[PDB]
Amino acid sequence: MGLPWELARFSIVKDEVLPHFATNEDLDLANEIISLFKAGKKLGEIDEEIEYLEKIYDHKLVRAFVKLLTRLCEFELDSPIPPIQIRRELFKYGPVLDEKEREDIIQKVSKKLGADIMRFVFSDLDEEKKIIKAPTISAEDLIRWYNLSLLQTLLFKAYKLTVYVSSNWKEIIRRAKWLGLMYFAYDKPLRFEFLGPATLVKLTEKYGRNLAVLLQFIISSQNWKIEAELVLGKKFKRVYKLKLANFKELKELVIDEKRFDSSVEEKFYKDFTNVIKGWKIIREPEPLVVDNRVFIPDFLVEKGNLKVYVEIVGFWTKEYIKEKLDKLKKVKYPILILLNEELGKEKFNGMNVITYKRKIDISLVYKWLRELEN
Amino acid sequence: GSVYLRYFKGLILSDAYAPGLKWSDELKAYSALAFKYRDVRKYFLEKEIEVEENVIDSLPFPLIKDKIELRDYQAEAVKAWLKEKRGIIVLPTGAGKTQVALKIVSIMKVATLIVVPTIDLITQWKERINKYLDFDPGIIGGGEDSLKGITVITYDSAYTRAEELGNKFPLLIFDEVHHLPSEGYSIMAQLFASPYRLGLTATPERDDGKHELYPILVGPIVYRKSVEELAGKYIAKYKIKKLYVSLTNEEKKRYDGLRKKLKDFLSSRGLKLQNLDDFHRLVKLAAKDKEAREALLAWHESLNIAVNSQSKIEKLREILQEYKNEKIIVFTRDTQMAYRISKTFLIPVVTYKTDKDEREEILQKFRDGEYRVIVASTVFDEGVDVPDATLAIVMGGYGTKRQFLQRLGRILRKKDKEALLIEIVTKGTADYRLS
Ligand SMILES: [Cl-]
Ligand SMILES: [Cl-]
Ligand SMILES: [Cl-]
Ligand SMILES: [Cl-]
Ligand SMILES: [Cl-]
Ligand SMILES: [Cl-]
Ligand SMILES: [Cl-]
Ligand SMILES: [Cl-]
Ligand SMILES: [Cl-]
Ligand SMILES: [Mg+2]
Repeated sequence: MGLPWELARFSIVKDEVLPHFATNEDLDLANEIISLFKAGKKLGEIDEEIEYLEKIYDHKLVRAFVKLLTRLCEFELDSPIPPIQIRRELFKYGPVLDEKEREDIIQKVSKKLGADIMRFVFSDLDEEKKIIKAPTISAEDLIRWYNLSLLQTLLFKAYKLTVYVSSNWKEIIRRAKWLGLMYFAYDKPLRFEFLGPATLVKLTEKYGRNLAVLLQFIISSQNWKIEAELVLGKKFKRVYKLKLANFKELKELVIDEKRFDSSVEEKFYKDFTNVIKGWKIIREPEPLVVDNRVFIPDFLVEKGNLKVYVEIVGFWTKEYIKEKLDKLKKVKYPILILLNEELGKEKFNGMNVITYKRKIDISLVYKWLRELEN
Repeated sequence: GSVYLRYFKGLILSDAYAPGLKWSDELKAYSALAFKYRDVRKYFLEKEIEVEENVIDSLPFPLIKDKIELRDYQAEAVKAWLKEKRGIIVLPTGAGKTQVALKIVSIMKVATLIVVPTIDLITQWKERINKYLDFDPGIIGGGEDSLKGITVITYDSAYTRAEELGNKFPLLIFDEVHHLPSEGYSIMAQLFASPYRLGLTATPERDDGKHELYPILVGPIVYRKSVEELAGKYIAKYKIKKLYVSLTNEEKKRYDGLRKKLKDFLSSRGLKLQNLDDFHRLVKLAAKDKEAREALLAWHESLNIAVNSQSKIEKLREILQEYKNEKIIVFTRDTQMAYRISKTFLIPVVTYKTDKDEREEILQKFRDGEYRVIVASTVFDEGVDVPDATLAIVMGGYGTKRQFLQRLGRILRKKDKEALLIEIVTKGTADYRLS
């Protein structure tokens, strides 16, 4: 998620949003909190041990460090039996004031429910979860990982995220495509204008979690620049610029391996090359540039003198596909769009668009090609 | 002379000049808003001018049974108000303002209009009047329109209907009277002729400072008690008792060791830690001096030992053994202590982070009596919505926060014939209340 918005830390000057990143000045604080996470300690013990740190230091930062450090811990497996039934049937024995009668109540309740009750009686409650493996993080890295999480937390409110290209642009779109992002490429300066989670009204949650995976690659580059437009307020909305370039104090620690999978573009390639022989299928064709808008198709297919381009689109909105196709009227070719019905709110229908559910139904692409080959 | 004094559409009119009256060309009289009635009548009487007045066309006072028995701070408030019969009574929430008011109503025996700010306070006042006065009152507000010798009405409809009702009720009771200086309502107050006014509030002061208008619109404050005052030894209705315990031998070792570390540091830098400005200095230095941080850590850690000493659990066992038959709630500040106490005695625990489903289950299984005892934390949870307990046992705390005192006043005001608050404190440890 990044961080809860209650812990977001930023200031607005004029029309710009400046994030309050952690710096070396926060190393002391980071070390003293890192020392508090030791194996065999309860999270609620740590909540009480930091209390004085919330008097000395910025408590939005103190809380973020703890919520990040807990995210790197291993806790015990959940209890066999839901712990609230452990306490209803243990606390029904009133207050026990004799030590011997207590042990017997315990064993009586442990035989009825078949578990070690004391080990699990409060296991469903954050305050009582005991740490088994402590995180390995360094003070520098936590600061680094805080800052990347704060950046992500703020980009979740972005209407638009303009990414400017140094080196690996062809490597960026790949990930953006494998993540299904919504974007427009341009060329005045070569840049990608990703639409941000404020575009979506529906599945922002799932969109943002992938946009953030794209940051990881961007900021690994030698030269990068992003300008986000952020939207704040419910009924009077104003837009703010977040401008950020070549900031080296970022680091991801979310592995998030196996989230951006090219299941759909690859299967389609197999199915089309096998079932269609009349067309030649070129993959990752050179992008086209029409009056300084870049169009990066997924496939070019040709039969003799007919040439048509295929783009697959992961997320979408009514206003996005309308904009994409409007801009595609000026590309001077036939172009076939393949939309995912699950990643939309409106179940779209167009003269050049084929929806797909979990894979592309090659039946329909074959059908589509001849119904205008004539 | 023979001055005529007559009510008219929210004004008082007069043959003759009285201070605060001003001549009306439109009306051909000396006039002012009807609320000046009491004062100009008294101006004329005290100068032996015969006052022929048709001002108050009062509803008949209804038939009542007085079922009210007052605590004694409640009656001094009645005695205060009665001297001038124009004033505000400031009592905290739950100190029973309503019953002081209804007692006044029964003493005065004049038609009474009670002005409240919300629809829930209509139905509430309606209920209290049935119980404590045995009269189903008139209600104007929410869409109901009945008018009787005693009537409950919204501020909005009192303002709307002021010229019609301004002369019908001699007694005028403004609940939540801090609303009265607001823009619409202040002219409502001035349109009534009602010579007798009682305002009730726990929050007399306003951020716009318009409580300066009270003497004009309702009367000044004539009686005020804080919850702190009303939680005195001799005034409250529950006993407050401190039972003292000693630290463990190991606790005393650690506690004293921490105190020495802290004291030596402070002395090594010419710092002190006597008041809360001293604290701010130490916190300030702790941002950038490691040794100051560890000192402030010693302070916290030693305080934690004293507050959460295992000897308090041992004492708690003795208390729960002495009161096998009473309904006990144990309070802590820390959540971790609440879990120690729940594990040690197998009693339900409630913290601020308990799911609202279970939290509702626990307190109800408590009020029904399946749970004779529970423990609860108070950091980040108001002692609010809690049922009646005969016995409160407070383990730790940086004193008692005002709401806490207020909250516990409500849980034990219900409690019984006389209930008891026990606080467990440790003996040798230093006083940590910093001024
Ligand atoms: Cl329970
Ligand atoms: Cl917007
Ligand atoms: Cl494109
Ligand atoms: Cl007249
Ligand atoms: Cl008078
Ligand atoms: Cl209204
Ligand atoms: Cl009391
Ligand atoms: Cl709980
Ligand atoms: Cl001691
Ligand atoms: Mg009241």
